[PDB]
Amino acid sequence: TKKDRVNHCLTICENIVAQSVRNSPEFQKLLGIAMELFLLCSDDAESDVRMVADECLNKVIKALMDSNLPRLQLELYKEIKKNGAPRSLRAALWRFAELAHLVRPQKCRPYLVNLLPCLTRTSKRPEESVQETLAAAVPKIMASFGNFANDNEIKVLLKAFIANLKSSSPTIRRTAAGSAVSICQHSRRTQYFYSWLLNVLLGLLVPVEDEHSTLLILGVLLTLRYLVPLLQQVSPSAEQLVQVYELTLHHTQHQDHNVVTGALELLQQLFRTPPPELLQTLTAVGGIGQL
Repeated sequence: TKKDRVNHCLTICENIVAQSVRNSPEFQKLLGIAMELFLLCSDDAESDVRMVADECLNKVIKALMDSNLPRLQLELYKEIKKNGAPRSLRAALWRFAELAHLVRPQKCRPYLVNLLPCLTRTSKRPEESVQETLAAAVPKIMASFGNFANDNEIKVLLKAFIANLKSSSPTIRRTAAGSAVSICQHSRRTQYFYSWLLNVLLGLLVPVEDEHSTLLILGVLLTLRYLVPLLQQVSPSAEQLVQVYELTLHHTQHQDHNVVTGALELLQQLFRTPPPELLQTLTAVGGIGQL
């Protein structure tokens, strides 16, 4: 049935694209069935089945990217809504992000509301392949839906991703850092959330003397490194920035070389693109003694 499954999907692959009418009521139902079959066929034991299902997954999308994009977005999201197999979810997730920017502004608010639980729920998935897909899907989705989000809604997503900063897996620990920074970058109040994220990240480590998990230290230090370039112009203050610089200097003396190299990377990111308030402090003869 291996050849049957490939041929059957390939049969519906060419059938749906080579069809004169693209708005008949039967076409909408048939497109949904054809869509979900490809996602289902995207997670099969035979590898060649998978490179055929996904190849026709976007071949149908490219052909119908103009006539029936709203229907394709609904079908792609319906797969993400049902948290399923890692290969099928990440197959729908990485395509929904690509077509996210083609949604008209009148439909960007309902999608964001429905997609907020999906982004939080998918962050809990421990697979290192799902996290990699979500690491790329969040910047694309936020860049198209971020401005339609309430101030508390951004806080919900940030708190969900911050909880993954202490994970053992670097892929989970790096996806959380990238997504958290990118969520703030594409929000309405970019400067407000930059300061809001900065104190939250600092509050996770600013009790310097007390013990902190090495996993948490690596997660926060990476998040600051992703946030430093975007701080180059309420808003983050020179007191917050100098606190980050002091946090970096302390952690270069850690025992774990991963922490040492993690903080050292942040230190060079600070010096490559220094925020103007911190740069004035670091260059003044009395720089931090005044503060």
